[PDB]
Amino acid sequence: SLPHEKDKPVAEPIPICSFCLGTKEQNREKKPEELISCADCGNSGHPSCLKFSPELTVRVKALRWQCIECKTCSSCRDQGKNADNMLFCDSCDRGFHMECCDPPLTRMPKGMWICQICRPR
Amino acid sequence: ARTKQTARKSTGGKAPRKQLATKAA
Ligand SMILES: [Zn+2]
Ligand SMILES: [Zn+2]
Ligand SMILES: [Zn+2]
Ligand SMILES: [Zn+2]
Repeated sequence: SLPHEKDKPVAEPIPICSFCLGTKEQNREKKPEELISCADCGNSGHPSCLKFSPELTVRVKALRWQCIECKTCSSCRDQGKNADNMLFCDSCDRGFHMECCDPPLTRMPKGMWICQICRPR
Repeated sequence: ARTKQTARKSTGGKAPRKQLATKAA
């Protein structure tokens, strides 16, 4: 839904979970579960292996999602030095630097955090 | 809130890359 998300093509997905080595036919419970695939690198994971909530699972499938290592800030479009401190939205899993949010954040939020895209919807 | 760091820790880390490639083949 963001301009660069609609614009940028997506990598060929690798049909194996990077965490359990399972497939869409077998997760860690040996049950079927569709994979989520990174649009940048193509690596995949089961939502259960990613420890996603049901909301994250249903929302990221429709978005140009990036894995933990590919994730770039949705404002400044960079990974940055403090990439470890990039926040992940608890609704859409997009990443934001604290300084790149609106309003900018100086202290790490407690509890659930919803990004500026998801708060009005 | 979650960060790239907490997310990394939460998953427990990737399986070995070589083992992933053996399965893909
Ligand atoms: Zn898995
Ligand atoms: Zn990736
Ligand atoms: Zn940023
Ligand atoms: Zn969001």
